[PDB]
Amino acid sequence: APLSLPPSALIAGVYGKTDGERGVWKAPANVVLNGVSD
Amino acid sequence: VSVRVTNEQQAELNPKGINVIRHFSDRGLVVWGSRTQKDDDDWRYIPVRRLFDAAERDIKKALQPMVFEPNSQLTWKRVQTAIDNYLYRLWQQGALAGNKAEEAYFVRVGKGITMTQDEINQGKMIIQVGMAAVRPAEFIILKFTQD
Amino acid sequence: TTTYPGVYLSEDAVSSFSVNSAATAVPLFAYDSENTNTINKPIQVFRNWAEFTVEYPTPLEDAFYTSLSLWFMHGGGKCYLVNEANIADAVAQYDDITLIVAAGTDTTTYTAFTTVVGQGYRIFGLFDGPKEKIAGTAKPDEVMEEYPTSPFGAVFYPWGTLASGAAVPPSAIAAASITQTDRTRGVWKAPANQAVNGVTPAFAVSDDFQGKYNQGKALNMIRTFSGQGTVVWGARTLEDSDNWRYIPVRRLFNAVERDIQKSLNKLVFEPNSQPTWQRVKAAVDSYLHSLWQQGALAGNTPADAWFVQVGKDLTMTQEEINQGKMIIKIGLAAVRPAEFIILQFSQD
Amino acid sequence: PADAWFVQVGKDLTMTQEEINQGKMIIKIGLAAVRPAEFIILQFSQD
Amino acid sequence: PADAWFVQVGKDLTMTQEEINQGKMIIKIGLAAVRPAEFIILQFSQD
Repeated sequence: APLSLPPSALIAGVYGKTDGERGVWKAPANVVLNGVSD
Repeated sequence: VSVRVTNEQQAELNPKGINVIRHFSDRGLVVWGSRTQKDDDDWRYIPVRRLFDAAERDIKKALQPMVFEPNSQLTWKRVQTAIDNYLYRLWQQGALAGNKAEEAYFVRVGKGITMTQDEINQGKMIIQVGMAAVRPAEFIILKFTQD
Repeated sequence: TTTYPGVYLSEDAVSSFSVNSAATAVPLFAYDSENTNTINKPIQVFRNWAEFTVEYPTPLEDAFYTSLSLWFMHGGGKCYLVNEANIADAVAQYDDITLIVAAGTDTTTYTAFTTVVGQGYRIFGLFDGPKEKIAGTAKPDEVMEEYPTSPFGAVFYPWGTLASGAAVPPSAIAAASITQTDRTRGVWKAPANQAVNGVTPAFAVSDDFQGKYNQGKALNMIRTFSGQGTVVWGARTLEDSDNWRYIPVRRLFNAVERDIQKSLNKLVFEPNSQPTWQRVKAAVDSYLHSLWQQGALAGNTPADAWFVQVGKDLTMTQEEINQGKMIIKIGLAAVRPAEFIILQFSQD
Repeated sequence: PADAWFVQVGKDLTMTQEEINQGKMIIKIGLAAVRPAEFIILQFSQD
Repeated sequence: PADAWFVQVGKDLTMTQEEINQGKMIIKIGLAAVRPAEFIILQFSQD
């Protein structure tokens, strides 16, 4: 059985890509979650 | 191949870009399609991705011997030239899609341009360089006319 | 970050963007729920003639079997087949539907057609006509209140008969004329004089019975001439207003926005600043300029043919920028068919 | 024989910069063929 | 090289008359040296 997970962990890592290339002043929305089932 | 693919589901799989091994009668098996995953017009093609990936790794390996030299002006013109003579050799062998003008590179390293005074004190250099790669030619369209 | 000494490198942040053209023809058909010689599966997906024959090995006489056999025989492509209770679901999912034709269904089809118009899915259906033989003695209007008045659709009366087999509903005949049109020369030209093959109309209508059914609504008869035969005739939608007539001028605006709306989904949540406004303005008009040389929309000095504007105080002032909105407006003048050709002689 | 046909391919006469980025390579050639002399009429005069 | 350094010595730009009577001879020179290029960042683009 697949276990659930509160998404506050892996959503911190997606703030680490947006400030890399685009900077702080870009809202992270169109970024794609990297590795999940559903 | 394990499963035989046909042209009517090639139309579906060529977007959401994934490639395909095809079978032909006269020449046998052949690879087909050269598209990467994410589909903005920045990098949709394998060679345009792999051209920028190889041009960076050769200049980054040779700037590593000069990484603590002073930030004066005679260092700037010696770096800007050794990058200029690298893209020009690569231009005249048919890899940068520019016309018979020079417009394939604008490498500049000056102090008035591309920098200013206050990031010299937290020792930096800025290399603004840019190319114009070549795209593969697929979807050849004829459009015959009468006149 | 700049933690340790060494050689760092960055790349570009954002690149260019542009719109991709179209598909222009993906129809879903009208199955019948009470039908027996068929599968109980509501939604079928057919891609070409090959799997249609292995699914249906025997030639039948039903209205849907005579409709898909007329679609594929004039070219055709990826077409769907849904029952008449699930149009409102199938359009909202498959994201490429253009035509809703009626294969001999009227009563429950007109409700499901105007449903998906109510959410604004930007679709264009097309309907059937009355069954047989308007006598023409009187009554020009009472055959026309059973049809939902909207700028989407036509009726295509005369009920071609398909002299090989049984009858064909005229939605299939009209849908075959669009297929060999957009493949040949664009979508802005009307499915109007391109001939169909293998279908003869059951009736011979007139020259003047077209005349009293050309105003108000848009009977759009199917009439056979000498030389060219069994051709369609007349491209008119249901209203008579000077903005929305002429079926090709509807499908031009219907397909010039389903490619912009498909492309701008990867540009939301982008910073509403000055380098954005000069990039969308420089990306839209580079698509219209490719569409002006092809003869789709008419006008010299191509600043006169269209206009695009986006800014800070011409539109979307400071307070609605703080709410996040980014509003634009573009306007363009399309072409219209030369339905009437009058010519004057003189002496000079 | 520049009048009999024409061939053209380029960067701004056809296939501008944005549709080069989509990969397309479009050309156009046009030529005028021959036609049979199905009807032969001939005129006599006096000069 | 007037921008690289400066040297100045005088009677009223520096060391006015009363501190000349005490014997002092004050000067000031200022110059801008070089600094190492400790961090090298490089940016690619398309133009």
